[PDB]
Amino acid sequence: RPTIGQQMETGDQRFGDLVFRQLAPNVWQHTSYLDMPGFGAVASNGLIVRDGGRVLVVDTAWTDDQTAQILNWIKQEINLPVALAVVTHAHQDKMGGMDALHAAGIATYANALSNQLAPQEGMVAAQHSLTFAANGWVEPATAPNFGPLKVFYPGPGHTSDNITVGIDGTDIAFGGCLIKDSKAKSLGNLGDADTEHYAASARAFGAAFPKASMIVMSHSAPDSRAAITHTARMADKL
Ligand SMILES: [Cl-]
Repeated sequence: RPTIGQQMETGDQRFGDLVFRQLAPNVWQHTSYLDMPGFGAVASNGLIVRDGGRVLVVDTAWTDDQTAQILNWIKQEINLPVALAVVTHAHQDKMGGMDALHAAGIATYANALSNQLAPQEGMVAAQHSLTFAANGWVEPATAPNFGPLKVFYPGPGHTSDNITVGIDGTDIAFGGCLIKDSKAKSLGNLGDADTEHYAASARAFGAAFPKASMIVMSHSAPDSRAAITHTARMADKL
């Protein structure tokens, strides 16, 4: 029962300290929890995607141990190797578990800028850097064999390095901490945010994946495209 993050609902599978929810035949959401100190549990979500005989991960859990539990769940439930992981910015809820991925021999990718900020944010950098074009699309040579993951840098928003990921062959796109749900009362932690550019960045994410109907985000259950539009409206007020 987290203080922040979606509550458990029908069909959620508890596995150790984590929760897994199937979103599509080949896509699952992973959820892990961190107690912030007298405030209670904060849930954070990422994705697991099956692509033929391999698995792709978006975001770590908060900690190495939680991330190792995600790999255990994949081993038990899917029993295919993880080819790579993409982390969406250099903060604990998205990159806290890097060491567990590396110990497992999984290739890790992040925005070059995330890797550059990682030491200052108390994170371990990914082993490979993604770079982006002037319109935000990933340079394909930096994202080799990404299968259905379509990586897009929408512009500075929640952080300057935040990236997003569409799942090709599905109607799902992942906004990470940039996007908050359609009924959110705030944009969350704006401590590292670009308030000037936030609204345009949120709308750019919506425009990059214009037919994604299921929007997955770090701290709420998957939502409609109203998550994008509501996030942008909140950001318009900054
Ligand atoms: Cl944050």
